[PDB]
Amino acid sequence: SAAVESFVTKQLDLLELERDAEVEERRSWQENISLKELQSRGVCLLKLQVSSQRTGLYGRLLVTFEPRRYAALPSNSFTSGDIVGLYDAANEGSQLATGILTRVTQKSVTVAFDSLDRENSYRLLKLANDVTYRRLKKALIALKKYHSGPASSLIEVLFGRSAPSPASEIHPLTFFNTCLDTSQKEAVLFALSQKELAIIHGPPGTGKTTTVVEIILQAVKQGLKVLCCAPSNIAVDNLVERLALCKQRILRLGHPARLLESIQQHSLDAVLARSDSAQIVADIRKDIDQVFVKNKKKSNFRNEIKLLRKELKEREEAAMLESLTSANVVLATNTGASADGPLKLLPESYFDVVVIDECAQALEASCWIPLLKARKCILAGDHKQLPPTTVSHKAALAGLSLSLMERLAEEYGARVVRTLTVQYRMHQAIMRWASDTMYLGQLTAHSSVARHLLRDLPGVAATEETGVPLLLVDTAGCGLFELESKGNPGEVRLVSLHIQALVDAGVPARDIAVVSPYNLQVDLLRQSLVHRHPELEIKSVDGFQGREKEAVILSFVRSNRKGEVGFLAEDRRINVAVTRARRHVAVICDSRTVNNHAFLKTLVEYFTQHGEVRTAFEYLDDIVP
Repeated sequence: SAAVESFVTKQLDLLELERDAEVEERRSWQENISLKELQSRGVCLLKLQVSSQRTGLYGRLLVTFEPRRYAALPSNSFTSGDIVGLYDAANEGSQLATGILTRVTQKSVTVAFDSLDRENSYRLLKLANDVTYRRLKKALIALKKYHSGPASSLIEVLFGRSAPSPASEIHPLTFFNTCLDTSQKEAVLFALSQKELAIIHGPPGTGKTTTVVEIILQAVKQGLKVLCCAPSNIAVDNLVERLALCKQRILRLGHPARLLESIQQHSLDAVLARSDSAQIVADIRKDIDQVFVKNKKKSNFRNEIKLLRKELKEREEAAMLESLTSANVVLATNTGASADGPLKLLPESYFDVVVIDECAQALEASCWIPLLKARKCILAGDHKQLPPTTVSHKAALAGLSLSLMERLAEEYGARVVRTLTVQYRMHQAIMRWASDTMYLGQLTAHSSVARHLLRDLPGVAATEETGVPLLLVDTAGCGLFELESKGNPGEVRLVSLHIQALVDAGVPARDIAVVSPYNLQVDLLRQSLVHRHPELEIKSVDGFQGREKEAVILSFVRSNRKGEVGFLAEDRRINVAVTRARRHVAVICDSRTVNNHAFLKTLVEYFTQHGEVRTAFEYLDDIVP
């Protein structure tokens, strides 16, 4: 109650810092930045046209927006759950309303609300997510004001006040998944045995989610109820897909970010909509069928929806509690799992185990939403990769960067953590660098990826580039300096030349990824490359978490006189960056600058030991020393 009080007040502060930081952050973008290229960044959509408007789940009015009669949407970072602002072109730039994405396709976008004409011209503006802030702030007060309950023991252990209780005796397991390596079989067994806290640690390519799934299947098999969460939609949807293939009884507190049919089937609205209610849409219709007769001009109408509203509620809450009550696993992003959301309906002490996947990517405040809905939690992910992102760096340092899983791991180590060790992605030479610098040399390469090269690929010819798994082309000391975020047009030309090398040898662009730490380098690189290789992904490290290509090319950007790298000195980002690659990783960088940081120095020292190393002088002829 003390360690709790302080942690909490500390957090509540770190938040308004963030919230204030994010808010002002957006004000500037909305200020000194045109509507036209805000969209260019994928953070506003225009100009849009109403395609449909139907009252949906809860009283909420679901409006669907598509590009005016042209037709797919301009690429964007809109995702289910986002907060969105609605404007009219012919209106006074005044904000008409605020909403929530429920479904974002390549050529449509759906917002829930709580007038609108089928003839344009609407705008859509990504805004701070005040709901998340409001929820986080509350699971935080709810924690500090926690009583005597199932969650009691977990909390002691979590806050050091007590210690991981002795692990129940291991009652032999039959594995649903038959192809599990020994490393995973033990993580599973261990995890079921804890009666408090378990953490499974999954380095790049080791099959974490596969092991999270087995663990979940085993807990359903013991007849336990599981609330399973992650910080991202995408993490949640991958679990949904997996569990679904394993014919499990699940319910995702929607909505999905991935559009796969398999996954759309299992979200709340499509669970309810699968009987036994054709009635509840006859309430929806009934009132969205009267906002029709709304335009007569007018009140006393209000009392009539007030009525249909309260009936929809009572009916919806019932079919909900049912669908909830009969699933063995309820799935939600950490936020979705909130105490106001659908879960309010369940009787406390309903769930036994909370599972949180990609915990190392989630900020601890978010984890305390589901975490106190059960007596036992199971954390999974890799705290040696990217931590939760923030806007207020000064807040991050303050401890917002510190996820639940990471602290508990450094804290408890093997009293609680099991780490997977066999990886199925990288050539041994790529693995070995990450193994040793990040994962204590414990990683091992499954025989199906160890040894694999680009020349092994169908249609790919054998080349000085295709037959090597490691390549460094070094910019020291070729006057290929950075700019004045950061950019480096010298590097941009080297990576295009080496892209051309691979593509010309037969490697399809769709198998390659260009990646850079810096947003402006990405921008610089898209500019020079997209028309040349339309299928080639070009992203920042942070926009490539969890991804994987046969070949990855990296651009370090930092090359200067004062020998500075910066944020480039976040090793986990480099770790993530090197580990996306399967058969081939090329690094374009300035030795002379990069070496002034130890982690980076040993990275390039590695490439020098193993794999090939070239100088820019071999690529560029107009180069002046």
